[PDB]
Amino acid sequence: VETEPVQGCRDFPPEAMRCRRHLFDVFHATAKTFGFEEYDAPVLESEELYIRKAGEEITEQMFNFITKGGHRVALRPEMTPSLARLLLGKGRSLLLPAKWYSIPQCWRYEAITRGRRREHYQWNMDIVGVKSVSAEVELVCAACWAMRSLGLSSKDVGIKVNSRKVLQTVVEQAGVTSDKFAPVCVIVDKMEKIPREEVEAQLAVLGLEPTVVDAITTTLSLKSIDEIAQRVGEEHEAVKELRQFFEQVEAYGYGDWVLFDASVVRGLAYYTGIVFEGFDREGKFRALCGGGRYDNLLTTYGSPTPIPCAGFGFGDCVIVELLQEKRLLPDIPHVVDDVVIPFDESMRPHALAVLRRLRDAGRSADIILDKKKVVQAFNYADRVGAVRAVLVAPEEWERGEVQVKMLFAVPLDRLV
Amino acid sequence: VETEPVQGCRDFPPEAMRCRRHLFDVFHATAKTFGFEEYDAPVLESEELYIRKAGEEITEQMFNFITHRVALRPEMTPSLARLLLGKGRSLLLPAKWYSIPQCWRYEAITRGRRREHYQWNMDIVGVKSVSAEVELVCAACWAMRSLGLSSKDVGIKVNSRKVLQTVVEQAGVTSDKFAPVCVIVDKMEKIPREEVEAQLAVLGLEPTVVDAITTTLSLKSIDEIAQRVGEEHEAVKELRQFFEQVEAYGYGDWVLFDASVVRGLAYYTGIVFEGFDREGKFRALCGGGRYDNLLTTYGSPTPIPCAGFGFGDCVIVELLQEKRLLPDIPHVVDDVVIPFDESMRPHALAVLRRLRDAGRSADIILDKKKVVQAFNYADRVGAVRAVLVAPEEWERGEVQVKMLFAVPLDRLV
Ligand SMILES: Nc1ncnc2c1ncn2[C@@H]1O[C@H](COP(=O)([O-])OC(=O)[C@@H]([NH3+])Cc2c[nH]cn2)[C@@H](O)[C@H]1O
Ligand SMILES: Nc1ncnc2c1ncn2[C@@H]1O[C@H](COP(=O)([O-])OC(=O)[C@@H]([NH3+])Cc2c[nH]cn2)[C@@H](O)[C@H]1O
Ligand SMILES: [Cl-]
Repeated sequence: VETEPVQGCRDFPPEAMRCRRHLFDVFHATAKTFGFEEYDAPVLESEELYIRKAGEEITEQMFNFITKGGHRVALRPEMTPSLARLLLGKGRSLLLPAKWYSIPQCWRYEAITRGRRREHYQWNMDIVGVKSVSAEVELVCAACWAMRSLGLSSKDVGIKVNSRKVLQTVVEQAGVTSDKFAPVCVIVDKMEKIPREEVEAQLAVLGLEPTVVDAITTTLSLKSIDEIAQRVGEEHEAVKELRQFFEQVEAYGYGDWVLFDASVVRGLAYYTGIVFEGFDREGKFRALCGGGRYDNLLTTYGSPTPIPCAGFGFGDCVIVELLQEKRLLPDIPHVVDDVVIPFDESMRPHALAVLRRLRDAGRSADIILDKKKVVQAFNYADRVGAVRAVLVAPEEWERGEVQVKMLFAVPLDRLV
Repeated sequence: VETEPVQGCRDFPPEAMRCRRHLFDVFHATAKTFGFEEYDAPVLESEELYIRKAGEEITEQMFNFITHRVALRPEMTPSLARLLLGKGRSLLLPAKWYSIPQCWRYEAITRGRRREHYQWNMDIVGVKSVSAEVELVCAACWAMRSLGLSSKDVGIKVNSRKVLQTVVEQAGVTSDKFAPVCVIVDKMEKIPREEVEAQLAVLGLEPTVVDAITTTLSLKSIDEIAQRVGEEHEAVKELRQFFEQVEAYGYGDWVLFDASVVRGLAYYTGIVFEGFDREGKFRALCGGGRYDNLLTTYGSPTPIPCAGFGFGDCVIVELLQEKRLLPDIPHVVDDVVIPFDESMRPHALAVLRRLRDAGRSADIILDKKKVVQAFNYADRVGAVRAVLVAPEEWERGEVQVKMLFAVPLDRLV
C-alpha cells in the first residue's frame, strides 16, 4: 500500500515533470548552441571503475552491490569516469577535440537535505583534447548561457575561479612529495564548509608541518591575481593561465559573471589545473555547479598518451531551489490543441475520423473516451486546457460539418 | 584499464546516442500528438513493490540488493501505480500519462532482449471502455508510421483474457490457478505444445480442461469466439468495438485478431496486444493491455481501470536497421569561428557570442592551430559555414566567410 519514494529520491508526476523538462530543454539547447554532442552510459557501472581512494568522501558514499553474474557493481555517483571509459574505448577512432555532453542521473549515499538529495540529475559538459584555457572559458560561458537562459543574471549568480597549480606549487616548494597533495586538496576544500582549526588539524595529521600549513592557509586567502603573481611570480603557468581565462571571458561578454576566489579547490582529486564553482550571490545554497581541468585522469585509466580534458557537472536540485526563490519557475500547466467530443456514442466512429484528421494536420488532440454527458466533456476540455472543443454532432455531420467552441458550424475542409 | 560496459548493457556514444534521440523524439511527439503528459519515477525502487509471485519469470530476474532493501525496476507500471495512488484524492481522471524509463531484467542478453532497455510507456487511467485500448494501440501505430514503417512491415495482434477467464471459470478451477495459466499459456509461441500441457497438468488441471484451453488459443476469429462463448458476452462485443473503432480511426490494416496472444504478466484483466514484424523475425516490438484490478491490489479504496503498453528501444531498432530506416545522420553545426592567429581570439569570441545570440549553433577553434587545420575541423564537425576572423578585415569591421567573400559583422545574422 506504500506510496512514498525510496529514501531521498524524488517522484516526478506531470506537474513536477514539466519543471524538469523546462530545465532540460535549456541544457540541451545550450549544448547545441555551443556545439556539444550528446552521449550516455549505463547508470550502473563496475565497482572497479571508481577505485582512486585519494582520501575522498565519494568512495564510501556508494550504492554498491553484487550481481553474482558478471562481477560486482555500483550505481554511478559521477559521469566523468564513465566518460573516460567510453573515450578510451573509442581508442584510435576518437577524433579530437571532442565536445560531449550528457544529463545523467547520479547516486550518492549522501546526507539528503538540504539541496543534496540521495539522487540527482547532473548536466555534464566536457571538452576533450584541448590544452589551453580556451576550453574552460567556453565551458564556463556555457554554464552562464544556460543560467541566463533560465532567467538569471550576473547579480543573482556568480562563478568563482582558481587554479590548483598555485597550490600544487606551494606544496611542491615545501618538502612534501606530490604523494600527499590530492589529499590536501580534499582537506583544503572543507575550508568553506568548516572552521580553520579542524582543517589545520587534519593537515598536521597528514604529516605536514605547521609552517607549511600556514603557507596553505595564506594561499587560500590570497585576494587577487595580481597578488598571486607576488607569491609565485608573474612568469608562471597558473598566473598567465588565469589572466587569459579572465581576458577571454570578458571578450565573450560574460565579465560580471566570473571572479577570482583563491579558496576554490573542489572535492574531487583528479583536477589538475583551473577549477570553478557556481554560486548564488546571497550565499544561500550549496554549489550550483562545479568543474575544472583534469589532464592526467585519462592516463590514470590507461591511455597510451595523456589526453587533456576539462568539464563540469551541473545539478538539477540546487539550481531549482534558486529559481523557485527568485520566482522563475512559474508552473505552466498542461495544454492540448483540441478536444473531440462525440455528441453521443453513435458519433464516436465519426469523432475518431475527425481526431485522426487533426493529429495528421500536426495538431495535438484528445478525445472523450468514456460515454459522458455534454457538460462533462466541456469540463474535461477545460481540465486538460484545450484551446478548442470540436463537438461532433449528427445534424452537422450529415451536412459534413462539426461544431467548434473556442476557449458555430464548421465544415471539415475549413477545420484543418 | 577496463572499457567494456557492465553485463548486457549498452554504452551510448554520440553516434549511437543520436539513433536513440531519433527514437525517443518520435515517442515524445506521438505522446504530445495524442495528448499524453510525461512523468518519471526513480529507477531504483523498494523490493516490496514487486511482490506478486503469480508463477511469473520476472520475480527472480531482478537486480535486487540492500542499502530498507531495494531493486532496480524491471517494469514501470508498478511505479506508476505507486505515483497514481500517491496522488490520492487529488488525482484527476481520466489521466493519460507517459514515460521512457530504463528497465533492468537479469535476463538472457541476446538476441534483442539485453540486460537493460529503455521502454516507452503509454497508460490511460480511469477509462472503462475499449476506447482506451483503441487510442493506445493507435498510438503505437502512429509512432511506428512516424519512424517510417507501414502495416505491411509490422502488425499488432489483439485478444481478450476474458475469453480464457471464462473457459477456465467454466471448468471447475477457482480463479486461484488462472493467472498462472496465463503465464503458462503465453509460452505456446515460444515452445512446443506438450511441455505447456505438461505444466498445466502440473498446476493440477485435468486433460479435458487442458484440451479446452488448447482449442481456445487456436480459435481463428471473433465470429468463432462467439460460438464457444456466445455473441452476448463482454469479451466478444468488446473486441468488435475495439476493431470497429480502430478501423474508424483509419488503422484497419495495422491490427488483427490472434487467439494465441495472452502476455506474460499476471495483472492483465481484459484486452491484450503485442506488436510484431510480419516476417516473424524478432521478439515482440511492444506489448500491453487492460489491467483494472491492479490498483485495488496495491490498495486503492476504489478500483481504478487502467490500460497501457510498453514499447522497447531494442527490437524496434533491429527492425528499422533491417529495413534500412536508420540512416546515420551525422553531427552538424551552423558555424565555425576561426581566429586568424591568436591575437584575433578575443575578437573571434566577440563574433561567436554574436552568432550564438542570433540563435545560431556555433563553435570555435580553441587551441592554436593553422588555417588549414581549422578548415579541416570545420569539415569534421560538419559546419555549414566557416567564419574566419582576420585582422585586415576586422579593422574594416568585417570577417571572412567561406560556405561549405568578405562580410560585415551585422550581416552574419
Ligand atoms: N547530492 C547532490 N544533490 C544535488 N546536486 C548535486 C549533488 N551532488 C552534486 N550535485 C551537483 O553537481 C555539482 C557538483 O558535482 P561534482 O563536481 O561534485 O561531481 C562531478 O561530476 C564532477 N566530476 C564535475 C565534473 C564534470 N566533468 C568534469 N568534472 C554540484 O554543483 C551540484 O549541483
Ligand atoms: N529485454 C528486453 N529487450 C528488449 N525489449 C524489451 C525487453 N524487455 C522488455 N522489452 C520491451 O517491453 C515489452 C515487454 O515488456 P512487457 O510489456 O512484457 O512488461 C511491461 O513493461 C509492462 N509494464 C507493459 C505494460 C505497461 N502498462 C501496461 N502494460 C516488449 O514488447 C519490448 O518492447
Ligand atoms: Cl530526454
